Amino acid sequence: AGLTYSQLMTLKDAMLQLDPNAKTWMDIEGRPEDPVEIALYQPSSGAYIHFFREPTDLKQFKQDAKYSHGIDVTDLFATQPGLTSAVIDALPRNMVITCQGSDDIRKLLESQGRKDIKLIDIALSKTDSRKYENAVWDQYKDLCHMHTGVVVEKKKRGGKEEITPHCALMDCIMFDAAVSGGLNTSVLRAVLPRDMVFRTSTPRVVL
Ligand SMILES: [Mg+2]
Ligand SMILES: [Zn+2]
Repeated sequence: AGLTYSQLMTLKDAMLQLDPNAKTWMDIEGRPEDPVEIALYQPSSGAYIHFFREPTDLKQFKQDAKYSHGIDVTDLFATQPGLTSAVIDALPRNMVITCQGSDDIRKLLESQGRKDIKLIDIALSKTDSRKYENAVWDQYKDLCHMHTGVVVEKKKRGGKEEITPHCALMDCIMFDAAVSGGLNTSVLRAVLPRDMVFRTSTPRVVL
């Protein structure tokens, strides 16, 4: 039980908001065979696709949560099943996608039968990739609250050290800002409706 026919048609029309000739970044959290967060981003217009997926392998998810995304698995229980395959299905033919480390992105697209999509492998160094990390999280903190856990990294002299969690959306933004040499001035806008990315949406708080 994935997307209904009405959801698929809404997704198809929403994909027209993407400029197939403009630069499109993409990044994922989790392994390509079991992703939990997916983001596509067109900095020219600010349009972005952002959604989540419940993991199949809970054991590997715990490790990815500790060393990468810090997502609580219980926050993914209300995600829309089949949305990953549906979004990749609706991507324009022969689309060019930019990403930092295209290997895992390629495996994901190929598993969905999308070998027509051309990938541009950006190879930013570790220090260059995070040069705008603090600024992007500060400006776009409201766009993703899914990274609640403490993410750690091993240091060569013993013990762990907390790092900023990795977000597939903040990655697209901060990597594009590093390559562009400055943060984009466009106002970001979600392509996917909110009732499509989550099956149950919490209503706005009445104060
Ligand atoms: Mg990546
Ligand atoms: Zn995120």
